[PDB]
Amino acid sequence: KRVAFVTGGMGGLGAAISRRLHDAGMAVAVSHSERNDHVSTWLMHERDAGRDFKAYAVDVADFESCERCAEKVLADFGKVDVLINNAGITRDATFMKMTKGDWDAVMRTDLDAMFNVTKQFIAGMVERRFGRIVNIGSVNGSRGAFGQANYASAKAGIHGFTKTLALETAKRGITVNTVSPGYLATEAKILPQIPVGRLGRPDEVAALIAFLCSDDAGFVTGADLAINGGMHMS
Amino acid sequence: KRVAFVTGGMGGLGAAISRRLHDAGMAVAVSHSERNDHVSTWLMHERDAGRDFKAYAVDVADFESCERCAEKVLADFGKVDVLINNAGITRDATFMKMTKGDWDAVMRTDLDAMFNVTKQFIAGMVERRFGRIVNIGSVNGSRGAFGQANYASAKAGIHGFTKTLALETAKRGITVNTVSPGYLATAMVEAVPQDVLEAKILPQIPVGRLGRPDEVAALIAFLCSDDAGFVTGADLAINGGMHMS
Amino acid sequence: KRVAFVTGGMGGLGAAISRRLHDAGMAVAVSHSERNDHVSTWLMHERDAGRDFKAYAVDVADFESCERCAEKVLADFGKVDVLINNAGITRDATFMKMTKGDWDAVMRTDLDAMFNVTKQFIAGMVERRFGRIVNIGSVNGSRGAFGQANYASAKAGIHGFTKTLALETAKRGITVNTVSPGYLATAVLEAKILPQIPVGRLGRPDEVAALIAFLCSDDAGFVTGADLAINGGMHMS
Amino acid sequence: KRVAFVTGGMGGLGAAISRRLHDAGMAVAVSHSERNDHVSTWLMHERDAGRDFKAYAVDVADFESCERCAEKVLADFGKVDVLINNAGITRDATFMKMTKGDWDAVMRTDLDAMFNVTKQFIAGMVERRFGRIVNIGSVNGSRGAFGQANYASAKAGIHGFTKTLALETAKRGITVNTVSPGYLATVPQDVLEAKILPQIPVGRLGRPDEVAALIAFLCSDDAGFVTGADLAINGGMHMS
Ligand SMILES: NC(=O)c1ccc[n+]([C@@H]2O[C@H](COP(=O)([O-])OP(=O)(O)OC[C@H]3O[C@@H](n4cnc5c(N)ncnc54)[C@H](OP(=O)(O)O)[C@@H]3O)[C@@H](O)[C@H]2O)c1
Ligand SMILES: NC(=O)c1ccc[n+]([C@@H]2O[C@H](COP(=O)([O-])OP(=O)(O)OC[C@H]3O[C@@H](n4cnc5c(N)ncnc54)[C@H](OP(=O)(O)O)[C@@H]3O)[C@@H](O)[C@H]2O)c1
Ligand SMILES: NC(=O)c1ccc[n+]([C@@H]2O[C@H](COP(=O)([O-])OP(=O)(O)OC[C@H]3O[C@@H](n4cnc5c(N)ncnc54)[C@H](OP(=O)(O)O)[C@@H]3O)[C@@H](O)[C@H]2O)c1
Ligand SMILES: NC(=O)c1ccc[n+]([C@@H]2O[C@H](COP(=O)([O-])OP(=O)(O)OC[C@H]3O[C@@H](n4cnc5c(N)ncnc54)[C@H](OP(=O)(O)O)[C@@H]3O)[C@@H](O)[C@H]2O)c1
Repeated sequence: KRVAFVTGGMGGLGAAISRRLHDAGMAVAVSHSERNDHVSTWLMHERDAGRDFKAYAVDVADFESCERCAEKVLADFGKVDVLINNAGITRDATFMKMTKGDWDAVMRTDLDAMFNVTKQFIAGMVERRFGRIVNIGSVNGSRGAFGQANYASAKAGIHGFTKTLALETAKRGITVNTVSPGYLATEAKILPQIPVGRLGRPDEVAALIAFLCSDDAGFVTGADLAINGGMHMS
Repeated sequence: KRVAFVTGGMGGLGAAISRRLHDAGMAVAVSHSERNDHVSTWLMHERDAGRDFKAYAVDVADFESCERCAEKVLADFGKVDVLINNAGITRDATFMKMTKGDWDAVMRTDLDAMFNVTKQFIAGMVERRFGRIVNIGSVNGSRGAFGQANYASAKAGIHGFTKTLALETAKRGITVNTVSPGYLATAMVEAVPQDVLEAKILPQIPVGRLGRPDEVAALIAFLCSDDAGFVTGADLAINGGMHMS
Repeated sequence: KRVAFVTGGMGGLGAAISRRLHDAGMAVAVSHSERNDHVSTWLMHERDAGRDFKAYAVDVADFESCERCAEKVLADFGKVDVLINNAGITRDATFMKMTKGDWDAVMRTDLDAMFNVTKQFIAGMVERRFGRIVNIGSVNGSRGAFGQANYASAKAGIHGFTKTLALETAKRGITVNTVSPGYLATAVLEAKILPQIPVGRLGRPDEVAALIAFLCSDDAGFVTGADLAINGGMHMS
Repeated sequence: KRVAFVTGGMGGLGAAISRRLHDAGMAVAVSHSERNDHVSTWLMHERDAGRDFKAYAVDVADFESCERCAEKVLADFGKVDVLINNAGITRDATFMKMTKGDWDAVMRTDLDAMFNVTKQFIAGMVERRFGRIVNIGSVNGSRGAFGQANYASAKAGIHGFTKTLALETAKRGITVNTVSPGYLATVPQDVLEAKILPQIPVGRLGRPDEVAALIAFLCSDDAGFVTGADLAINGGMHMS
């Protein structure tokens, strides 16, 4: 049985990913933040809907926290085959008004997490000669993003990580890809810039991610998969 | 019942696409070239494997041939919901040695087909407010390739077409995407000398193997599904790590 | 003394390119279309402003025409070191309404020119181990554009050509690059075009020509196979 | 008289940039690292070569250091029109062997610098309605970079910053661009010959002065319509 770990797995996109991977037959572990005030509630509602998840506290901005979390996940599941680096935040401000704290918080959570989280699971994937690592970027890592110098930098940086790790793991049965969603239903200045004329559904993005985590996607690696309603093309 | 039309549907990649779309529950029409000498045999083997396809002659480089083909497809199936522009050829030569015929043949088959084929089915998709158009590009459109000034140009041009048509159709429930494969296990690869396969082709591919047509077909089947309506104007790279950007 | 040949050298962008290359010290030849009705007027006014150009008729959509043109250029200048594939047209229509003639006209002029024109000058560049080939694309090849299924495809295809020819010529001292301008002040802008341009103005042909002059210089030999975007921020990726 | 500030202005690429901008007629200030032990000698040699530079200590990974540096630069020159974010380092390791220290050192120097340095100069450029901000990326922010998960992430992140700042400043006569050099003649010969040069179509390393010449064009009055762009100068090593 394939094991998936989804950071931010109780958030808007993360919950959709977790449900799709569970329905594809994977055993699914989710992370939750230290500040999360609804861990037991979320698990109960998912169980009522027919899905048993296990949850693990983590601060993806903190390497030692990721170590403690990974120890628990691996103790319970024995391995992680599929890693979704989905946790993320924004701290929007014009560059002129942006604080060092705004910058750092986004950098540490959205980009350092690539190192902090993936370091804990990569050795096992390499040892077993199988893995799927999916890093959640953003259309605003590609298009210019007003008021988001920190978020755009972190999200663009994610794809540099994806490409390096893809090259390093390509002969070990692992793929590493970036999925860059557009704006999700999770907005009178946004909708006009989306050609399909609607926000994206988290379940749609989750469906693409489930394909990438499947046995049919072993030839997709180092790629950036854009699912943005046409908002950005290049 | 969703209807798909796959150009080059009996070729290496096209056959894999046709099978995947059929297995997803679509009614599948395939094109074949006018001089294809094995059409009945191909249909019989697919029937033996449990899949009934209907096959239609076309020259995708010729607008009138595409018109005649589409007339017959629509007479049998009533509509086309899913169009896979997959037919394609190469005519490799260094630019110094490339002929006018080499250039025109690749441009007309590989790029003009975007116009010649898609024009025959776009109106119905627009009126029904649903469609999936998938154009097969190439990793060599993205990175360029020695000996392929014609082919890389045509394959790069395909994505310009994809982006424009995506913009024009986005409010009609249609998506238009480019799929750009790396080297695949088909006949083009199988005609390569073994030493060239080993020393020149495989070292280009980080995952260390050619891609299977069925893998590319699986990605295309996702794009043609009801879960991919938010993917449009994209270029989806499935190349084993051969190219990243 | 480097020789440049600029197709569409008398048009909006082409004239600015020709002036910049001349001012960089090159001997400049320009093409003109077969029915251009102001060739001698243009040449005289450029001479009045201090620049002696020579002009040559061509149809870049026709291989034979390009043969004849290159024959005349090479007879007068001896060689061509720098080739600017700048001639281009649009034939806008929604895809639903676009005709085969709309498609073919843009494809043959804008994309086939890569073959028809460059085939006539590539051998000399390879023989001399020096060359600069600059192909004019468009921001609309990068982002796609309503009504331009033909033009966006042709302009996107140009960069596929650039990358391949760059690979084939890189060990022979030749560079091949695409320059993709945004909307230019050439011959409703406040409501339709300008709001899409972050810098809030159209581009000047001379600005694009200045970038091209850099790419054609001895300082740009490490730029090849690139697509240089000069679009006022209209498209980023 | 246009004023330029070049971080890492005494390094391999940075010195070539500083010379080109000086020769274009700009007044040029360069940064140096805090423990750079050859500031006086470097300045003297440039002076003997006919170029008067002013040098300033900074740690681009530290916001307060950037503040002190910028205040002294602005006191001496009155303004900065042209900012070259060129300081940078590598800490190469395979991902399996890479430490948090390797990652943080590259992130803070190569990516946080975009914030730490540019924050000190942006207000003046906005007020004067002129600016050129050029951020030095890398071909390895575009192509896959084996053994450089940290450096590739930092360099790719730079272009996200470029594009945002380009959008926010475009109406104020400021351009912001990424320049992404390939491998430069600034490593064992066996690695150069087996791993690097075969992947560069032109078959040679780039010269720092070549990259500096492109940067000089981008900082000129002819480049005001180039913004939010990534300008690749890599010998053909990466195309897309
Ligand atoms: N929403 C969109 O339109 C959109 C578009 C493109 C990309 N994205 C990306 O999609 C991802 C998911 O975001 P979302 O839209 O689902 O927003 P969301 O509902 O706010 O979810 C963000 C998730 O991040 C987790 N998280 C944040 N900081 C964390 C930390 N330090 N340690 C551990 N977990 C942390 C949260 O955990 P808890 O729930 O446990 O507190 C939460 O589940 C993000 O990477 C975002 O950048 C979103
Ligand atoms: N193979 C790879 O490594 C690779 C990699 C990237 C992209 N691609 C693309 O994948 C697509 C399919 O190629 P393939 O590898 O499957 O090669 P293939 O086996 O040679 O198939 C090419 C197909 O094109 C059809 N065709 C060619 N010219 C035609 C014309 N004028 N009118 C109608 N049909 C025509 C052929 O039809 P008949 O069989 O009926 O004669 C054939 O089915 C092409 O677009 C190719 O560029 C291939
Ligand atoms: N203007 C913009 O906003 C813009 C933006 C991006 C890209 N571009 C590109 O810039 C280039 C120059 O166009 P422009 O803006 O300067 O427009 P333009 O003034 O209309 O110039 C087009 C040029 O193409 C030449 N030409 C057209 N068809 C030809 C043919 N079959 N054979 C030979 N010459 C032919 C014309 O020659 P004659 O003058 O001799 O008749 C003319 O000089 C084009 O490639 C265009 O796509 C323009
Ligand atoms: N060399 C290449 O092949 C190549 C290719 C692509 C991109 N690049 C980029 O080009 C830029 C310049 O590097 P280079 O090739 O010239 O290498 P270099 O000779 O090692 O110079 C790096 C520069 O960074 C400065 N620096 C490092 N950490 C600093 C800090 N914390 N605070 C202040 N200054 C600091 C150094 O200052 P001091 O000299 O004062 O100590 C030095 O001038 C870097 O961004 C690099 O990533 C280089």
